[PDB]
Amino acid sequence: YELPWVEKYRPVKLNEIVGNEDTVSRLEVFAREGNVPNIIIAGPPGTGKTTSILCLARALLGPALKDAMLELNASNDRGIDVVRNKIKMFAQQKVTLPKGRHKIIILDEADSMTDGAQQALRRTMEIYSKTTRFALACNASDKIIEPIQSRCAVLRYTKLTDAQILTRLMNVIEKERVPYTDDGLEAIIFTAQGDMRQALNNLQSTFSGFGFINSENVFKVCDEPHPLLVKEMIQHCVNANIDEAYKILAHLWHLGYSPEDIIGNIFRVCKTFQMAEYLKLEFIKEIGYTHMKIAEGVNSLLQMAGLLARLCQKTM
Amino acid sequence: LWVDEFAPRHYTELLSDDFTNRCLLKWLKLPKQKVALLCGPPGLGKTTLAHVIARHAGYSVVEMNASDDRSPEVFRTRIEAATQMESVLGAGGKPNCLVIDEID
Amino acid sequence: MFEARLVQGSILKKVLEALKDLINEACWDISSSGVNLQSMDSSHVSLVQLTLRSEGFDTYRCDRNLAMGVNLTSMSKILKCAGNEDIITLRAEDNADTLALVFEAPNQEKVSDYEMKLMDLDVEQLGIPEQEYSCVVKMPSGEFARICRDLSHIGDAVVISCAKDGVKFSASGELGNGNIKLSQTSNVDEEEAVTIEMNEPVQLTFALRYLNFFTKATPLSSTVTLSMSADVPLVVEYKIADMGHLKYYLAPKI
Amino acid sequence: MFEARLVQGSILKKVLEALKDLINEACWDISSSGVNLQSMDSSHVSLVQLTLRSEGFDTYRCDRNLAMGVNLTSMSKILKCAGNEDIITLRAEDNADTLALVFEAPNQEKVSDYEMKLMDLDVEQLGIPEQEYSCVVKMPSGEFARICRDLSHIGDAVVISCAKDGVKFSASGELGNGNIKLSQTSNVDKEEEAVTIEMNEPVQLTFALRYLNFFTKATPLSSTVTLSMSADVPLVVEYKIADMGHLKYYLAPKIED
Amino acid sequence: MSLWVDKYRPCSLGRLDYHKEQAAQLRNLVQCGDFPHLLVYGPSGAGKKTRIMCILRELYGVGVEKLRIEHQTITTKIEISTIASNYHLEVNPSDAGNSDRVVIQEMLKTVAQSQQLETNSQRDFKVVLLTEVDKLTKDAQHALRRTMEKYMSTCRLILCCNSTSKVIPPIRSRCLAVRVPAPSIEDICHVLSTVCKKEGLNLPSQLAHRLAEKSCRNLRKALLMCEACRVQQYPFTADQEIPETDWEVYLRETANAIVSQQTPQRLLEVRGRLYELLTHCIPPEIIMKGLLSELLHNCDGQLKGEVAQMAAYYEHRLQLGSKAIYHLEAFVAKFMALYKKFMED
Amino acid sequence: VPWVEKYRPFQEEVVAVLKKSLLPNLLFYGPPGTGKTSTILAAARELFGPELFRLRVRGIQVVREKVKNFAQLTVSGPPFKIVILDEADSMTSAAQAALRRTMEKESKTTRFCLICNYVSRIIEPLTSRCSKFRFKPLSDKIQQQRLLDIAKKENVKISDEGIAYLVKVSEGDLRKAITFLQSATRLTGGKEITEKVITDIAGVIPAEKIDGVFAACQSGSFDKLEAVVKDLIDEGHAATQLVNQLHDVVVENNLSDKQKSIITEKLAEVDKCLADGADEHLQLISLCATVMQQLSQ
Amino acid sequence: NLPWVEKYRPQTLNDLISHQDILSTIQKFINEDRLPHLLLYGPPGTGKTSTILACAKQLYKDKEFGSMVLELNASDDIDIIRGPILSFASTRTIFKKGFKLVILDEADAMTQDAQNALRRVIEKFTENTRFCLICNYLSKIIPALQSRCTRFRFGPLTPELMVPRLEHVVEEEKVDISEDGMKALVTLSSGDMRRALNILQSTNMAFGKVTEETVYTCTGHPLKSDIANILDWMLNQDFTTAYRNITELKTLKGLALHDILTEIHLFVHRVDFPSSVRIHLLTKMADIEYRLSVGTNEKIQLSSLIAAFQVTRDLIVA
Ligand SMILES: Nc1ncnc2c1ncn2[C@@H]1O[C@H](COP(=O)(O)OP(=O)(O)OP(=O)(O)O)[C@@H](O)[C@H]1O
Ligand SMILES: Nc1ncnc2c1ncn2[C@@H]1O[C@H](COP(=O)(O)OP(=O)(O)OP(=O)(O)O)[C@@H](O)[C@H]1O
Ligand SMILES: Nc1ncnc2c1ncn2[C@@H]1O[C@H](COP(=O)(O)OP(=O)(O)OP(=O)(O)O)[C@@H](O)[C@H]1O
Ligand SMILES: Nc1ncnc2c1ncn2[C@@H]1O[C@H](COP(=O)(O)OP(=O)(O)O)[C@@H](O)[C@H]1O
Repeated sequence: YELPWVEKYRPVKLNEIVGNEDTVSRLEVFAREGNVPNIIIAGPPGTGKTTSILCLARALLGPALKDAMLELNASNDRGIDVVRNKIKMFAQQKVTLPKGRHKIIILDEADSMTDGAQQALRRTMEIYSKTTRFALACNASDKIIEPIQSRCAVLRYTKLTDAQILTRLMNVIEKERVPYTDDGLEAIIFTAQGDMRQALNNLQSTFSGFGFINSENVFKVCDEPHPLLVKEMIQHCVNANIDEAYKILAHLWHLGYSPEDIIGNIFRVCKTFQMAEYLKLEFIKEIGYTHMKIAEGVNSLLQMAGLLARLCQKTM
Repeated sequence: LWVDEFAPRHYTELLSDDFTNRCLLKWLKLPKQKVALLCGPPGLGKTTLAHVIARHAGYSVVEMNASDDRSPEVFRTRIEAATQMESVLGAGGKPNCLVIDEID
Repeated sequence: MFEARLVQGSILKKVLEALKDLINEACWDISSSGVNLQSMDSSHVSLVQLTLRSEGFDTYRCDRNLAMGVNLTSMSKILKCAGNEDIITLRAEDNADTLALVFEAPNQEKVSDYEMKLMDLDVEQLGIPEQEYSCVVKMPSGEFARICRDLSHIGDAVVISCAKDGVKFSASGELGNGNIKLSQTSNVDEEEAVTIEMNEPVQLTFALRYLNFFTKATPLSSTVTLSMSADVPLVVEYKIADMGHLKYYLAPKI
Repeated sequence: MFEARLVQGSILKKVLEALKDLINEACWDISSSGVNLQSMDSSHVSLVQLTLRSEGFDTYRCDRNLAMGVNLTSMSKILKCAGNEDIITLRAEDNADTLALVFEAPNQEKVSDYEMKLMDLDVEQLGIPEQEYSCVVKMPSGEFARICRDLSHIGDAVVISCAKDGVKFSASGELGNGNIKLSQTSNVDKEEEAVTIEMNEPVQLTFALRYLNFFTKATPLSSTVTLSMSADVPLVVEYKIADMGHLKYYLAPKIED
Repeated sequence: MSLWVDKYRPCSLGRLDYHKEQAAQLRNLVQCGDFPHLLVYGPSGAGKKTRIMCILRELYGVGVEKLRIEHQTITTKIEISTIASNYHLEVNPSDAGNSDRVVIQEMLKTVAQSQQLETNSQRDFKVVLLTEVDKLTKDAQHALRRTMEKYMSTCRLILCCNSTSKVIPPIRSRCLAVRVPAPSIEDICHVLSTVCKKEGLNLPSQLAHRLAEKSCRNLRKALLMCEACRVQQYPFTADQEIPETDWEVYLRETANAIVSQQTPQRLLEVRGRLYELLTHCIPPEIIMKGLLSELLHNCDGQLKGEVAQMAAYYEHRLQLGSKAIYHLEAFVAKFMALYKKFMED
Repeated sequence: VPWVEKYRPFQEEVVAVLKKSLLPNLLFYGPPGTGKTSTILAAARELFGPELFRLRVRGIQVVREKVKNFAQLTVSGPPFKIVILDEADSMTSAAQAALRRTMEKESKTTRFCLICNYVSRIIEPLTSRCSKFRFKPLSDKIQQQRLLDIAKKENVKISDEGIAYLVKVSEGDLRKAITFLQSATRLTGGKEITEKVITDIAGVIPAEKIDGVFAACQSGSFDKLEAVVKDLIDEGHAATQLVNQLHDVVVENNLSDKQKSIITEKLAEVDKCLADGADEHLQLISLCATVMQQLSQ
Repeated sequence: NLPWVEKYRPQTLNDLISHQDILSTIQKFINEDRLPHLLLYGPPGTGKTSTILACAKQLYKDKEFGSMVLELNASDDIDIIRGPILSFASTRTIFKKGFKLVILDEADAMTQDAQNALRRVIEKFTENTRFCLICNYLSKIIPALQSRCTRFRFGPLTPELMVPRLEHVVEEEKVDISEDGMKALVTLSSGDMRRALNILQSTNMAFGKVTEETVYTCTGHPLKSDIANILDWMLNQDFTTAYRNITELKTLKGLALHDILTEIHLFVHRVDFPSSVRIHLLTKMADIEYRLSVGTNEKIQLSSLIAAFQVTRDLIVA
């Protein structure tokens, strides 16, 4: 048994996080200076939020991490009776730390916490600021109520760009001696959708299945409506060619892809397609309306054909 | 820290041009209003005005939160003690000032 | 480093049961002279005064004075793990993040070691003065608890009036009113004999919830002491065998 | 028509109380040799094996192999009507539509007859083996129950470490830390309060205290409890009925952090 | 006790000034047994609540007018006020927000369980008058139909709404549809004249017709404007300056501002006016209706069809969405684009 | 007592196929008075016997709990007891999915005979997991005969053409014509039932109003459209009813196929907008504007 | 008796069809001890649950299966993750070594918070427990959860491989099936074995025999002939006569405008319309289906479908 590459190459220092440079440098500044304030960590999944918070806490606390840090996940109980009984009791606890160190409470995935739990969190954070600090983490920052963001230095994480994912993929490939081709790298990056965890998982899955990393193997392992088929269908919609676009769509339907998957890939490809920007925005709005219909439950081949027709008539 | 180091020690450490701390001591002496309340922007010393007025006029202070369990029943006794008993101390320090926080 | 041995740890269990409901959180003044505890709530309504002289312990050592922030609920939950006959030993340090308290069965092949986490809490307390109390009623603790419970079935406040004949307890409320008169014996039969000494009569009104909290020290001693005056808060005192004393002070209602 | 007579009716009530919390419904594999029960926990972590030998019953007769399933909560509620001194008789007709429970007063003229509607369970059997364990601890059941209850205040998991001198139960949690060292009893004329340990190797394992608290519900059945455990095998908590059979609990150890 | 709009509300079905045929049918319905569940609907100011009170008056006793306030709490907790009597309960469960299901269930449960206390001398049920049923949610309406069919024998429901479009078909099936049309112009003139006579006044027919037309066949508006123009000038004149609400005037001036100039500056000014209308708590659909009604007065015949179709389209999108200003503002922008192109060409 | 249950009594072949099971889940749909519940209850009495009874059915949590307590229970000893769940058509999509889950994990020992008004079923129980059986409604003549018999034994004074109109406004089912007859005889005191009272009970718009709407649309002046739609809204007529009657008129007269097509597209989208909660007045004004554009060609 | 879906539910791994790539990959993972967390997704009734159950049954014997494979369904009840799943994943085995297995059927039905909690649980105990998530929509699984597992897409079952299983069913059971009946059964199945077997149940039970007319009448699906007639009336007959014909056919056969519209959409691409006509028809039919989904009157929506075709009549002819 070997650790998965998502955990095998998990960063253990803030220096080896390829995420947002400004926030990473800010976290390193907090680790060096010492007097870190309460911080909120929002961003897309798989960008390094939890890794950054745990690395920061580890660097700050050293050996005192085991008894000075309280890490709570989505799998833990974090109700109103925890922010008031567990969080408060840990905050009141006496830990001897160096001069600029504090007890770090990591409410990881705090967006899952209710409004009442965070209201209980509010001045439990405020009072014990002399002795303990709170490091939140979430995907959506609007899920954290106003006072917590008011009393926290809201750090923002953003999707890893294509180049960052490519550099980390090169590092992992070199350290694992994995055969590859540039087309396979582009396929892995496309299927990653800006998540380093997803990129690593896809690369490891393709290595496990087929060893070699090329686009064919990547899309065999990471099965989704092929970006080339979806791209040429979008191109047919730009040329107002309903028949060819429906040929592609019906081929995708016969392959068994759900309309949700098809429309997701349609949006992904159309987002970075070669169009006049006004026409691209028109296509995005039409795809959004069709996706709203699909999510509402009206998910049939006729809906996708109607989307294709509306895209075709957007160009007249 | 720095902020609590320079908390208002006496009535003379309050800042001028302030209509809050200059107009509540009129009502707080012993014209028949019962309860108090807060409004306006935060950070204006609404938490420290009561404490420093109690310090200057010779009154004591109490504080409460939603950080502890505010069940409806315990919400009674957490305030009754603050309200209807005197002080087990010298007769000078008997008066008390009460605060309820984070109701919204 | 501080270390203290207690043969009768049931005393400590009873003390913590008496304290954990009146005060949830406390500071535990450890000194070479013994062990002291004094806490007043933020409401400043009631003060408890727990004293444990070092001469009452089996063994005692306190190199330097140290104050421990103790969660009384946590300490009570830990002391639940000790039997009434377990020899209880305390142990700490000056920089102690944790308090080491050891429960030993009387050579009954069972030894319990507990490391209790301490608070970051170091509030200083003032020394309550000593007043010539108008009336000092020494009555059985069980009788005091029974009276407090009965009158708490009636109203939230108790009116207590003391005279040379005896002390009178009464309560009133939206349900009704009730009276209990407790006059004194002629030194008859001794922990069950009510004894009163009084300078001038005094009447005071006290909340019954705090008296009910105070009565939880009933297992500590078979007798209780009530001392009161015109404007001096009632002091309820329990003698901890020969260990020390646990005094409750309660201010009168307006 | 299966029928079993039981003068000591308190045993069945104690068994159902010991089973109602860990197991929600169980299949009573009632046969001629006796009554046998096996059931996984709903979370597939703990396993319980109940054996009631027919020789232990006062009058036992089972024509064929009966595998009726019962609601342990409903059976416990019905048995709550039976006094500790009542004689309990279980009856099942040739078609196990209903299990009939008859409670008879010890010396009075009161007779209680109860019928409980059963249910269908598609439960498969389990291959628990006979194994000798690297460490076996025999201690009073009350002491084990008290230790589990005490350590449930400290933390949710208990570390059972065994040595020649004694068995050590260590728990760590939010309010602090705690370990109970239980040295082997030296010499007591009664084994009912004796802590006897026979190991072949020191063993350290971690067990969820929720399941141990569930197990300790069987303490009224047996004064002494036997804890059998070796490296990388489940803890086996065994309660001996009064020669009638046994009640064995199997708990999977926690994964070490 | 003084307002003309309330001083002359008829007490019984026999003294209704219009829809007399329906009043006779309603008295026939209450006269027989097994009084059903009623779904009274019609535009505001048609008389639905008046007819419901009269129905109660021949159903229960005169003590139905002895109305007393009540308050109750619900378990979700949300406190809701009600209006009840010795025989009926009147509640608007809509104001409880999305917790209208639990409040409607609790209210009908409680009234049905409380009617059993020897309260059968007059009728064998308690009427639970629901007001603004159309404002309920779908789940609330399903709970309502369930409770209706479950306690039919002990409590009766009367549902009052302005439009049955938002009432689910299952509720319409269990109830008896009592359509109360808005009074005609002639009926409004007649009731206004009768009110003036009973007030010791004299009302010219021209002023009565003007009030009826300005009220848009809302009778409470007609009575309010009649009394207002009376206190403005005791001797009525056929060309009297009849007043009207300032939100209607503001809507008309907003439409005039939309017409007068078609530029983004005027768009932002109109958006400010739309805030003014919205925050004063007038419904967005009322804003759209009045805006279209005044905009059509300032449109050529070749433009009115497109303007009306845009108004309907954007009110539909407003119903779908959550921010009324977005769709009101988009409608105003589209109308100015159309009007600017038309007047330009 | 309502005349619905007072008189509640073709599809015995489904009872035969149900008895020939020595069994799938069932889906009975049709107009409400078509005896689906009676059919399943008769099949129950025939398949188990009088001494064995079944389960007949708050949300979905209590439904799942009840079905669990009922199906996970030993039978007398035939193998498969059923659960009914009448009025399934009103169940929400989440409730229907939870019910589909409840049908599984219990399919080993129980069956479900869902009773519904047709297309409201989500794709999971409707397709697979159910055996559909449609209950056709009684034909018009038989329905008129039954209404005549009800009117006779209830001394209701209604004419034969009144009965025909009652069936017309409640086309496709009893239990709506019967309720309308009962409400009409209650409103009129039984003395006389005319066309107007049935029209008002059924919520139907008078044909004179529809003719006036078409006349205003043909007039070509938007002021007349505004007046007629304002009057129709003031009268309190539901916009959905106006859409239905307008569609019935348009689809059958001698308008051009293009005019019919445009008006029917508009009617369909107006119906969708009204289903979404759009304003009746604005929808009707827009619909009449389209109709006027088509007629004034 | 017991339904054939349960009766003919596969037990051995060789029963599964058309998933030889997925089966071979999963079995290779089993053999080489590299079994990852699995996410099986696809249309209903394509054998994902049967596949994972067969793999688990070859992994663990019958007596070890009940203590090493925890099977739960997300539709049954966040408490699942923190209770049974957390307890099972955090503990070791009873009477075996190696990893345990959690099969979470209908994983798409979890809330996003529950899926985050499940992600944390899967991350913590990945060495001792492997999770198999079974869902219909991969899009319902949050990207954080589906980045912990390898995804296998179970596609629809092709007729050329679906037919033999139904042939085994019709050989073992006393069913008389025609060639057109088999073709119609496959077509109405559309890659769903559960649907195919349920249709076979209903048809062979109500009518006794399985044939195109019988299966179509039992399922209520419109015939190809009926859809052709509807299209012919819409494209040729005038609006009133087309409306009358379609209404009579629909009320006679109990057809749903949903199914009529679904089949007419297919015919629109079958028959050779001009491009603009096809765009107009697709837009109008998608609008009609969306308006149907909300609870409108089917009379008016049917008239709108007829209208959509009547508009294109003259445009096509010219
Ligand atoms: N900047 C990065 N550089 C390298 N690896 C990264 C980076 N960001 C994410 N990863 C990969 O993703 C894994 C987890 O990322 P992250 O810190 O977001 O944890 P998480 O628990 O999955 O977060 P969350 O559930 O809050 O979205 C890391 O162990 C690593 O493999
Ligand atoms: N009039 C004043 N004179 C002196 N110091 C003041 C005065 N008003 C406020 N301060 C100081 O300003 C600081 C911030 O005030 P504080 O945090 O108490 O705000 P607040 O208005 O009470 O808060 P909130 O409205 O959010 O409850 C404190 O250090 C307080 O002593
Ligand atoms: N390859 C196959 N071979 C035989 N039967 C199959 C196959 N695939 C599916 N089935 C049938 O499907 C039915 C159950 O489907 P199953 O649960 O195995 O698949 P699924 O695609 O995971 O379903 P769902 O996701 O809807 O629960 C049974 O009747 C079984 O016989
Ligand atoms: N016959 C009548 N005579 C005078 N006013 C009437 C008559 N019928 C109805 N009204 C008026 O109708 C108004 C009530 O109608 P409606 O809007 O349906 O209910 P609400 O009472 O809730 O406003 C009352 O102001 C009342 O004056």
